[PDB]
Amino acid sequence: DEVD
Amino acid sequence: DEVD
Amino acid sequence: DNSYKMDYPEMGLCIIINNKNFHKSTGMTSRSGTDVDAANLRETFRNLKYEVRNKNDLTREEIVELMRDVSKEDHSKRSSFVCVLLSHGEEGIIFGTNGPVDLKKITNFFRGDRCRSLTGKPKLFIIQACRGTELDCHKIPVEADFLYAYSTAPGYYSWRNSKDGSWFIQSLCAMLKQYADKLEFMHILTRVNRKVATEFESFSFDATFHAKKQIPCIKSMLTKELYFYH
Amino acid sequence: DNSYKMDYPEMGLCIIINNKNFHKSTGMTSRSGTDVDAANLRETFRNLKYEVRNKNDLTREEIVELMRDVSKEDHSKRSSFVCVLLSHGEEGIIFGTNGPVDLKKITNFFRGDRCRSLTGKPKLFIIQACRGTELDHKIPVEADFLYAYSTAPGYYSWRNSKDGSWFIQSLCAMLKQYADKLEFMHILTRVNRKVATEFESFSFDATFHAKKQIPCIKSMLTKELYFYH
Repeated sequence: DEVD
Repeated sequence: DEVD
Repeated sequence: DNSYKMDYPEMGLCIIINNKNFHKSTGMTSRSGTDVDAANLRETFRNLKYEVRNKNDLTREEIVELMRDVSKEDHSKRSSFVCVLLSHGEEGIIFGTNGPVDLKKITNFFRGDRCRSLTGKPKLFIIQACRGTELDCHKIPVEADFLYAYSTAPGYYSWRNSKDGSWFIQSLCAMLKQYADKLEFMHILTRVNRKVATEFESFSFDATFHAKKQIPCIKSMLTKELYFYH
Repeated sequence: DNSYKMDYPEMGLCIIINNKNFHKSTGMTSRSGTDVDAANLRETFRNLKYEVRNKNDLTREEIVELMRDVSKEDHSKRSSFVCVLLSHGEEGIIFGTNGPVDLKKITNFFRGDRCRSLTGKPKLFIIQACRGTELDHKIPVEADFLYAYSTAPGYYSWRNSKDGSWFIQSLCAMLKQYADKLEFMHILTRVNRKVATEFESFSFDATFHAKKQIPCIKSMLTKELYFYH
């Protein structure tokens, strides 16, 4: 999971 | 007619 | 399954904040026609079986306290919550009689983690106020289950007729009366969008403000369909 | 009457801007998983009979030129317009590979007074991008736009490097299941619930761990939208  |  | 449970013993509260008269030092004009809106909303939501509370001419401090207090009530037997704001505004801001309050501060009281008796229930904020000066011419997120029914697009003025009430509230009440027993809420609000967009155009002796149009803005973080009947 | 006319000869364009790799000088990270999103969207909208155009790694200048050019096409025989933006972002902003562009600049090309062959037709902007850094013409020119945001105003948006973004994967799944059955707002509402209930972040960093997301539908549509007819 990564943030944009 | 008036604006808020 | 796909629809909010709306058959709790009570439909819920409908808080209407009707700001007409502003402290002279703010330099904000009185909002002629807003009482027409407030009365229309009271009747409209009464017929939907909401427990309506009308408040008039509240300071920014009174708005925050009222919303804090309402958020601390036990809403366990209530299906939903509705707050209607009628005032001056700008983007993200609604005016108390003596100055502004952030919309975020008001809505934050009702977050899923801050008002547990409304967690999972629809929280509706209906806002008749300007959003600028442009003219047209847990395991659930804390922000889930909010719906913002804005009178106008982001960045734009919102129009209020001194005789008839605001274009948006006029239209909203008319569509709720006609369709609340048969259409899902997003579809009702879409009808409100079309009514405002097609049936109203400003008339002004001032060329800057004349022949202008308006489109309301539905901002939905709801997770289910919302029907006022059951 | 109450529903957009969707039986023009063509459904319309679906422009997908897939920004994965960013110029080193911007300091923006590569968006692993975005190709999965782009492929999912291409197939999903293909099955809805949209004319899909996929564009990858566009600079801010290229994004503006592409949007301008598309807005100057003759859309007379098209029912609608769809643009999907997959990139880094902040509130009101989407990133080209070399810097930001205002969402307003992009959408303005399609205003009712500026793209007359789309006047009265639904214009859909679907945006997978951060909106900040929080965790958990007798019609108006702004009428007939719909913004399907991946996340609430002010918030980060989550993308899984293996699976694609929570929002796009959910959106495509709901369109596949329900586009022949439900009105678009109800499809997007199912997307809201899917993202809200089925996803939670996992991170070794306590700041970013166990976080949730709710998408945000912003509708200025004036009619109901069904992909079928």
